[PDB]
Amino acid sequence: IVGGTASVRGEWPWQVTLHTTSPTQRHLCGGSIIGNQWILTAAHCFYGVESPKILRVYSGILNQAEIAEDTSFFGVQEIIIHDQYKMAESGYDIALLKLETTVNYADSQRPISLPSKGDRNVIYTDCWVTGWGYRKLRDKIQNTLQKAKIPLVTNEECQKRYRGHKITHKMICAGYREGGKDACKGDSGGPLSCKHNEVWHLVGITSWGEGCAQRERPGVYTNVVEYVDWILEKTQA
Ligand SMILES: *[C@](=O)([C]([C][C][C][N]C([N])=[N])[N]C(=O)[C]N1C(=O)C([N])=[C]N=C1C1=[C][C]=[C]C([C])=[C]1)C1=N[C]=[C]S1
Repeated sequence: IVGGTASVRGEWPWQVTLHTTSPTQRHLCGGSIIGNQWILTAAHCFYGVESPKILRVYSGILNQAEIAEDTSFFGVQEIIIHDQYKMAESGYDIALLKLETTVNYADSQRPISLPSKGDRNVIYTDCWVTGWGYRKLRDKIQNTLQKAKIPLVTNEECQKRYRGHKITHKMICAGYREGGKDACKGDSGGPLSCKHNEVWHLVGITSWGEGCAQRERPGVYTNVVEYVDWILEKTQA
């Protein structure tokens, strides 16, 4: 996260850090708890991943330092990538992780509500992007979960900032015309929490962007609401 600040412990209980154990354990991507056994994240986060066996999901984490060999974690039983996904920049950057065991909800870990179709007209004025990603280009995973408030921008406005790309309605962007605050390498799969009516909503999933926090280069996110039907279909046994 660029231009952000340290999060308060438990402030974003749906945020999880997804690790890979190969070759050695390290943070790979962010993710959001949306069910007792489901993590919603980015599909482009599994590039080079042949098996869910090397994945580990940690919930209720603030500092990566809390993660040691003796720290409990959730195994991943199955990785579900949207069948239309090809690459982050083309859209459909959405994936579901089915955990091997269920998450016991607590103040440190609980699920975030998915947006409803009857909310595409809602004016989210209080949105935040969170993660352990870079604070800039060519950096490294940060220890303390970072947070940054960032305004959503219209699709028409985002398209202007990304000529050469096709910003569809299944994407949503956010950022400052002047840059300064934004997601970065490592925040991928992270949630884009929007506070609307004393209630948090998973509006987007950190997907891509040109560089990090550059001026006139909004972060691009998966427009979650466009996938509630997909999410329902894939999570029902
Ligand atoms: C991510 O967290 C990053 C976050 C980048 C978001 N940046 C801004 N300014 N909002 N995601 C990517 O690197 C995804 N990505 C791109 O954004 C671009 N421009 C080109 N390629 C990719 C990409 C696609 C598939 C696989 C990879 C490794 C990169 C991370 N996601 C994985 C590691 S860090």
